[PDB]
Amino acid sequence: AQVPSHTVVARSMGGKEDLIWELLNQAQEHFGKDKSKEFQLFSSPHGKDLLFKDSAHGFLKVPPRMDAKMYLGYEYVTAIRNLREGTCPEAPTDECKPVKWCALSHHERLKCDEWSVNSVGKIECVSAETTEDCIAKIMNGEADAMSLDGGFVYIAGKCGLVPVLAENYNKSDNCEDTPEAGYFAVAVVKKSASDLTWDNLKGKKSCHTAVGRTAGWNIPMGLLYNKINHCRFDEFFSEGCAPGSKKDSSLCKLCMGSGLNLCEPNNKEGYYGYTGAFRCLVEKGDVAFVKHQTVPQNTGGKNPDPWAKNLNEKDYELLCLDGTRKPVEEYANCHLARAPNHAVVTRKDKEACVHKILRQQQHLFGSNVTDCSGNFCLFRSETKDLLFRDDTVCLAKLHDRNTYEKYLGEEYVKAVGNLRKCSTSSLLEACTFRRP
Amino acid sequence: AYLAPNNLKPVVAEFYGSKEDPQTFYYAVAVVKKDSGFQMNQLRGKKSCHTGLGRSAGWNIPIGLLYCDLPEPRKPLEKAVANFFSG
Amino acid sequence: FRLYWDDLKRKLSEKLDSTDFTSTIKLLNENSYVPREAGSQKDENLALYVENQFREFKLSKVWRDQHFVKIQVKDSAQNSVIIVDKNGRLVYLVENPGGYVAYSKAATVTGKLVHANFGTKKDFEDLYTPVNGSIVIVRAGKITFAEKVANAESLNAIGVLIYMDQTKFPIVNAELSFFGHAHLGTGDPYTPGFPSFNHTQFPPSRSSGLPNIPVQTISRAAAEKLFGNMEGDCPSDWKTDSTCRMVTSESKNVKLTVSNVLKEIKILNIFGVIKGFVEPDHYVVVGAQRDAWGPGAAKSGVGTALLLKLAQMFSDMVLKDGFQPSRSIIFASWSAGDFGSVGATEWLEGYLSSLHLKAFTYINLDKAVLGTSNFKVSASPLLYTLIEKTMQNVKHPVTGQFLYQDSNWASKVEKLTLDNAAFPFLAYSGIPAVSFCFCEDTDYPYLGTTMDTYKELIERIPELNKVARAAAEVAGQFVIKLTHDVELNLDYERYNSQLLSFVRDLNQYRADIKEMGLSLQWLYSARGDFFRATSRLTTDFGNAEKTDRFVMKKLNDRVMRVEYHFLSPYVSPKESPFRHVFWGSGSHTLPALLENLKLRKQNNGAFNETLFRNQLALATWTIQGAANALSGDVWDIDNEF
Amino acid sequence: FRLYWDDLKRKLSEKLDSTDFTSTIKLLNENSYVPREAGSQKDENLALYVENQFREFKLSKVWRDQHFVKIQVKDSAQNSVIIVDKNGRLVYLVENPGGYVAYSKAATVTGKLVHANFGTKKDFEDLYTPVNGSIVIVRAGKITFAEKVANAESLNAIGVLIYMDQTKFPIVNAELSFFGHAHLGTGDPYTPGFPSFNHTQFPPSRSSGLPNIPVQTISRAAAEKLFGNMEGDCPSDWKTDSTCRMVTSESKNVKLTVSNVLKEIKILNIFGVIKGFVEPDHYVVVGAQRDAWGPGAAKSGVGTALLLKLAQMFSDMVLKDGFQPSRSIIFASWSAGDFGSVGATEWLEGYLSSLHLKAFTYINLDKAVLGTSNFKVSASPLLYTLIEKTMQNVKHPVTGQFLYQDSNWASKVEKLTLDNAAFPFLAYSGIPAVSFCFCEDTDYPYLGTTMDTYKELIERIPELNKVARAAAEVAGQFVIKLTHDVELNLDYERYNSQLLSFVRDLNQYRADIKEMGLSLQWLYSARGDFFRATSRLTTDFGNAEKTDRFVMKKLNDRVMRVEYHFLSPYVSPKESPFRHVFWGSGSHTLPALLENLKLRKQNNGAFNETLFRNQLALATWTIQGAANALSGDVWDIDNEF
Ligand SMILES: *[C@@H]1O[C@H](CO)[C@@H](O[C@@H]2O[C@H](CO)[C@@H](O)[C@H](O)[C@H]2NC(C)=O)[C@H](O)[C@H]1NC(C)=O
Ligand SMILES: *[C@@H]1O[C@H](CO)[C@@H](O[C@@H]2O[C@H](CO)[C@@H](O)[C@H](O)[C@H]2NC(C)=O)[C@H](O)[C@H]1NC(C)=O
Ligand SMILES: *[C@@H]1O[C@H](CO)[C@@H](O[C@@H]2O[C@H](CO)[C@@H](O)[C@H](O)[C@H]2NC(C)=O)[C@H](O)[C@H]1NC(C)=O
Ligand SMILES: *[C@@H]1O[C@H](CO)[C@@H](O[C@@H]2O[C@H](CO)[C@@H](O)[C@H](O)[C@H]2NC(C)=O)[C@H](O)[C@H]1NC(C)=O
Ligand SMILES: *[C@@H]1O[C@H](CO)[C@@H](O[C@@H]2O[C@H](CO)[C@@H](O)[C@H](O)[C@H]2NC(C)=O)[C@H](O)[C@H]1NC(C)=O
Ligand SMILES: *[C@@H]1O[C@H](CO)[C@@H](O)[C@H](O)[C@H]1NC(C)=O
Ligand SMILES: *[C@@H]1O[C@H](CO)[C@@H](O)[C@H](O)[C@H]1NC(C)=O
Ligand SMILES: *[C@@H]1O[C@H](CO)[C@@H](O)[C@H](O)[C@H]1NC(C)=O
Ligand SMILES: [Ca+2]
Ligand SMILES: [Ca+2]
Ligand SMILES: [Fe+3]
Repeated sequence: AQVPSHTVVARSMGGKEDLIWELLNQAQEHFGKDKSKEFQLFSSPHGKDLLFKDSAHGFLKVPPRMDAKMYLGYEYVTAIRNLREGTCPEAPTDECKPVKWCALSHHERLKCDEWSVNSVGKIECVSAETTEDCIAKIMNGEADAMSLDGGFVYIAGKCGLVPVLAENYNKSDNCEDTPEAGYFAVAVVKKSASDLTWDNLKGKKSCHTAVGRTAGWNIPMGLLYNKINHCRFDEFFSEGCAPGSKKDSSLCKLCMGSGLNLCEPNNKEGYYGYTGAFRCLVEKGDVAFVKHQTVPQNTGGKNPDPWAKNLNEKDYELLCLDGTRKPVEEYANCHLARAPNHAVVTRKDKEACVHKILRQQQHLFGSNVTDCSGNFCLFRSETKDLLFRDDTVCLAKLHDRNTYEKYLGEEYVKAVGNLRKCSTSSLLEACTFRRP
Repeated sequence: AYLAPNNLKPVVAEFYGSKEDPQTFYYAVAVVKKDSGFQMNQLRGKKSCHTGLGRSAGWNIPIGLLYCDLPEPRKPLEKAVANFFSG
Repeated sequence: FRLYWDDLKRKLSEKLDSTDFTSTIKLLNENSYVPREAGSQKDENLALYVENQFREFKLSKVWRDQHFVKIQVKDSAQNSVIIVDKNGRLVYLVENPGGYVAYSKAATVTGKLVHANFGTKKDFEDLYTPVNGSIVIVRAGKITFAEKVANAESLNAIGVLIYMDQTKFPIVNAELSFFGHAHLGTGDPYTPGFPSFNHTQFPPSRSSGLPNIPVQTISRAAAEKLFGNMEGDCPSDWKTDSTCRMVTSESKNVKLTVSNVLKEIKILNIFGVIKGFVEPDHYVVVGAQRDAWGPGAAKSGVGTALLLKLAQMFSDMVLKDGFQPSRSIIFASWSAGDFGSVGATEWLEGYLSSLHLKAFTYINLDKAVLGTSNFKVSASPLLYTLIEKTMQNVKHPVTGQFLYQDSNWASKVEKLTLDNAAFPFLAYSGIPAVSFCFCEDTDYPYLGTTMDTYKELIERIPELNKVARAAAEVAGQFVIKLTHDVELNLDYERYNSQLLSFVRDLNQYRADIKEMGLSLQWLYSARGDFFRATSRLTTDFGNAEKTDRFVMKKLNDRVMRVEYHFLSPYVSPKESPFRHVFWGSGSHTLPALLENLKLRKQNNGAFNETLFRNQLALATWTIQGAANALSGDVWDIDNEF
Repeated sequence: FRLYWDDLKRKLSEKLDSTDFTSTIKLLNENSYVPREAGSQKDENLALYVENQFREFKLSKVWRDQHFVKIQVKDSAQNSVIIVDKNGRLVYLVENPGGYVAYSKAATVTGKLVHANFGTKKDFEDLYTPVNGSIVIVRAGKITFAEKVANAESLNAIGVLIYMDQTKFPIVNAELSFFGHAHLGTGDPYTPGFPSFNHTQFPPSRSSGLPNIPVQTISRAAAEKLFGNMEGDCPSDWKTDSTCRMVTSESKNVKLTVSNVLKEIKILNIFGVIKGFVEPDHYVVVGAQRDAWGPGAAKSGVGTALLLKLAQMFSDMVLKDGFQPSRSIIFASWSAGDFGSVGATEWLEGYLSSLHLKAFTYINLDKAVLGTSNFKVSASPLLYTLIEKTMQNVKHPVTGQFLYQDSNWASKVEKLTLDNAAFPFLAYSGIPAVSFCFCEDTDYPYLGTTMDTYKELIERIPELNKVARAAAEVAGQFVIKLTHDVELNLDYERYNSQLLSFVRDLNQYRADIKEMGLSLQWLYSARGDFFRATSRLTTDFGNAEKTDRFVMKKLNDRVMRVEYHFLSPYVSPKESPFRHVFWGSGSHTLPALLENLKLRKQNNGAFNETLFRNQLALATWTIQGAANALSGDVWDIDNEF
């Protein structure tokens, strides 16, 4: 079998990490690979394998997100734990243990617990606070599956998770078998600011869904990465609201949640998501980056919220990439790029059980259930997109395409790959240290 | 190491190949004398040399491969390993 | 040298193959001990016998305990049931019963008699003739005597007569008379909540679970003469004879005299502890009844026998073979368990502060051998996984097959009834408890009975040594499996299915709860928080070190107090003692919340709505409170804000 | 390197010599925060200020907590006290009070007025004119407002007016108006026993400690106009003016209108914990009030100031100087302590299961600085020896002499009154608690008052930085002395003198107890068993090893639960919450047993005898029960047999 490297350990709180890495780095550059004939770091005459291996040839920094349980991987931790305890598992494939779905930040937990009781017991809820913690919680084993957009299905695909089911966003008599081509990503501006152009967005206020999402982050900032040639985007825009950013940027200086819940990438922030970014555009923004169906859901008096009842579907307008100004009703003229649908991800060994429990579960609580208040609906939520996106008709079966690079398609994977050197999420770094 | 109350954490790993291609993993192998005349199935009751209790390529991979062939009781581990090997 | 599990069950089996239970069961039916009521002389002779045995086995400590209770015994005058004609000149006697009902009110009554098949509240609902101002007759079964007398008292009857019929109880003799008690709830009733020592100086109190009506057990041949005068055929749904009739004829009516006196007696509980080697003050209590009204070979003989032989086995393993338990073991002999288990209740109410969070399991040896067919177990769910492993390692006495034959046995487990001795350990004090019986499909035909001897037990069951050997193997494997390891084998995740079943049973009535303006959803979130608490504790067992002792003690304390935190704080322990929300009595428990909610849909108006709001608030915050206590510290608790 | 005690008090003194309390006390009296009622906007601004401070000091965890309570606020209509003549044509107004009484009943009444000096029950006993059907007036002092209104309600008065006189309260202004609450007992009254979250969904309940009569605070110059119409001179034993008179004249009588509304508001408690290094989950709570009706510089300013500066000091010692506490420390900021301390009571009733046997000390910073003369401390006796050592190490602010000047200070310590914030921590939850004040011989003249500002505080006390420095040194030396060592400094032998004083006070009445047929001697033997228990525990500290941790933990647990075992199990926690037998309210406590026994000798017949037998039984077995729990295991207990 293969094993991870030997490692230098340290304490969890007192550390100190930077001083060990400073010392071993400056030792590495002078004494490690035969730079000085006088002293050797990797050999000694009287004893061998002292203080280090003899077969080692250099040091690598462990990223700050990766702890021991992520360092060893899931298979090796399961091997050492079942070897130490001594179980030697049987695995009958008939029964299946219930699925530990992962939720986040108390607006997902209420609807998740209600779904755990409305189901007979097959679904149980374990939660986190940000989605990067919940992906790691799927990796370690405390969780089983969740629903992510393609920007995080890319990251969890790097960490070693596969997608099982996809979400359809168009109604049909046969939606469960028919694969969907994906939704569109648009930017929305107002009629009052008719001077705005895709050629010139500099110093204008931008509204994003969250850091790392497809229609909010990857598709716009990839094109802007081709134009600006800067990694930083707080310089091109004056202000804006992009949840999940660092606190020091102006991209958190326009957001609205308070206090200490500012730019938290969850439902505690008012400007999080698609609809929250639309509130960023209505209240304080100049441009928003959302999906193409954001304006018809929120406008027309469909939200019972006070901010959205007075909004009209006509006066907003969504701009193309050439510089033409074209209205909302035809999205097919003005789209930046095709974005793939949201998917349900899980580990490899729980692939079949999440498949069976979710198809069996969506037949009972799915889209045919009318009289939603007074009963339970899995997909219908209170306008905040809880556990799923509110326009999800059904979950399409994926056969022959269960891999992040297969499911996400070539153009979007290349589009994220042009933004590969620029992303600052620590979890992608921690999942990319594994690769030699 | 990372169990309570120790609560340690890995901070600096190391690579084993050339500096062109750093290799983080390494391979676990089982080295024997020539022409001893036994495969992995005929391993029972032979004298064994382990590199340490709990280490990766010496204990966990060799015991974990042949582990479910031992007779009950499996607990504690090194007792039944001590019966499987003749010294 | 050290002893692991698979050596240790082998050592126990090598001990059980040697011993002989039959000679001890015949010894406890000797002419020296054969009547032993509570406080009689022969009961103290058996007590000194058991104590000298506990000294001869060389246990680590042996101590007795005595306190003075009040029971009810027969008077020198005789109680009788006797037919009175309307003419009044001529009076015909039926019979003079040998047996009596404890804690019945000493009085004499006359009246018209009504058959009342079992006295179940549904059964009382479906009567033809109204019940009031009359004397009911019932058949013994399906519920305790006290619930029969309590229900017929609630419908304002005058008296209760109790018999045994052909179909439920097939026996040869029809003149057989028997014994019972009619105290709802357990314990000595004249000290409720506080113990019956001389330190309390005996203040005037009186429990609420005492009836006001005269009760009497009659024989079957007595019931024949009453059935000869009555009329109207029994319904065919009742599994009964052709003999029974509904109501008395217009001319004749019955007369019941009952004369009993309140005798104050002395009670001896006798205890013996084996110490532990790591944590000596945590322990597990094993106990069995010692007295019975008749000879009592089936009721209190096999319990005392399995107790003594288990003491010889465990003391033999500790002194010679090298078994070193990590935590102590208390063996106990309770007397006066026939009057509603007063030995255990006075022990618990006496020494509650001393065993608060120290004791953690009661294992009942009482009534371990009745039949040879089935295996019926009743426990708190913290023991459930434990019991399942034992059922995969114990071979049945008749056939060689294992006991784990049904993979859905957890859905058929019934709760602990009030007559069981482990119910004050579970409901009142919050200690997990287990009681198991080799029960036949029909119950044993004579428990509180004069004919219960050894010979009739050995014509019921052909061979007894292998059966009682199997029961001793189960209980000994419980005690070893608890106290051999550094990890307690209490499985706390079984409450998740109980809470799931409850919240599902409230989810059927979400429409009515929506009509009152109440939301149900906070109780959903409470059940969720209990799941996240138990899952976090399981991952804390995952990340802990098994050999270190200090990090395992902090995690075993939370497992020991997961039962205590279900005891509802908001009720008084003197007024309503059985205060466990899942298994208790009163208005605060969860089936009283469901049973209070079911009355709204019928629109009668016999339910109160403010009581339902208050029960939903306190039950919601009790489940939420245990869930917050189990999951870490204070600052790790995440409410909304 | 390691830090022992005599280095560590030196480090604390080096920290206190640097800081400046005066600027923070002036900051909490700024125009941004100067009115802050419970639930007002400025209270939430101060709350966010304290929370951002607790983040800037880099504490180990900072978390807030919010829940919705019901308080009573002024209506838009104005309440008034107004003289009505018998003629009725002409009506003269006295005054329109600025201040109001919380939880008074909103009503209007007329009637004849009677002076009722303090409303003490002895004071009510010695009235000349009978009290019923009338309006009493009292002077503020010697007891809480709620006990005044409760006593005058028990003698069936109609209304209560409360003022401040010359002699007790010497001030310049006579137009000064003030604030109070009239809830007997503590906590939010509309949720008794269960917490006020949204998880309970707000069921309809109502506490028993609410009056039915209208109460009002009036000014001194208002009381002058009432005294101008009355007649008959006050008795000379009353320390009072020449102005006061007894009853109203025959012609005129007063009219009181009070109009208040029940406003439902939001409450924020704000918490911050420093972790521990050995046993992180045992902790000690330090808290202080945050709101007040007026400006409140003396009432809630110095508490919040000492809280913030102690947080900076202990976080500064932990992060830099290397202080490593063995067990955690919680800092707390309670709001709405002006309405009878609802922040602490909702925190305790909410999270009771989570801090059951975990928290072990409350240290009150509230009202720490009033005067500069004396030092008045009130605590549970487990802290007494602790306090004595602190009084030998803290130098007085004015003179250089130490605080330990009286070697018999333990006989002058008064119990905790109901208005103190540590009383729900002591009586209800069973956690030891301490509250200390630099109190002048006469009390501070204006607490719940509009004139309480900073400037008037700094004309009362000439220099304030050294005084508040001394108070911060005392509290910090408490916290260090608890959490620096492996041995808790709770001294459990102080209960021996309390039990000795009680049994002596019953030994005066041994003749009457002999007349009822009761023996007293079992209570003698109970007190003896408590002495043998504490002596055995002290010799167990003698034979233990100080460096080993497992043998010291088993001995620290018994010290932590010696307070919990005095909480009487036999009463309901919802009906009577304050259930500590020494310091509680109700019929189960020990001074209610003595006060019930004193009525027999007078031969009135207003006492019940069965209640006395029952109280003697339960109190005897409570003391005996704690004594058996403290002394080892079950089998080491020696009753007679
Ligand atoms: C969205 O779905 C609708 C209805 O499901 C699609 O309408 C189709 O219209 C053609 C017209 O010739 C029919 O033959 C098909 O049967 C319809 N259904 C499907 C599933 O194709 C519509 O084309 C879809 N639009 C998008 C953008 O996906
Ligand atoms: C303990 O309580 C018992 C029960 O009241 C007392 O025993 C009784 O004492 C009276 C005294 O004349 C006797 O007439 C009774 O027969 C006794 N009862 C029994 C059951 O024997 C006893 O005296 C009390 N005190 C002690 C020290 O045991
Ligand atoms: C209605 O509910 C209450 C309790 O939920 C029952 O009795 C009341 O209980 C309170 C609190 O203990 C006490 O004030 C009295 O005991 C009762 N109050 C009354 C009668 O005003 C009551 O039995 C229930 N049922 C009905 C029909 O009122
Ligand atoms: C918790 O309950 C309180 C009630 O005390 C809710 O607060 C009030 O809600 C009503 C209706 O939503 C409105 O009057 C105000 O929003 C609140 N009033 C006051 C005076 O605060 C609160 O919304 C509840 N919280 C949750 C999360 O349900
Ligand atoms: C006598 O003492 C009792 C206190 O124990 C008072 O009332 C009794 O209280 C108990 C409490 O459980 C009730 O069960 C009884 O029913 C009450 N007695 C009656 C007669 O109802 C009582 O106030 C005291 N005083 C008098 C004069 O009886
Ligand atoms: C729609 O949902 C209902 C809900 O029970 C189910 O009976 C039905 O089969 C579903 N129809 C389809 C086409 O899935
Ligand atoms: C009780 O029964 C008697 C006769 O059996 C009858 O007269 C009476 O009406 C009944 N009680 C009520 C309340 O109806
Ligand atoms: C209460 O006082 C009134 C005078 O207002 C008097 O008439 C009455 O007699 C008093 N009550 C009693 C019980 O005497
Ligand atoms: Ca009792
Ligand atoms: Ca409350
Ligand atoms: Fe998306």
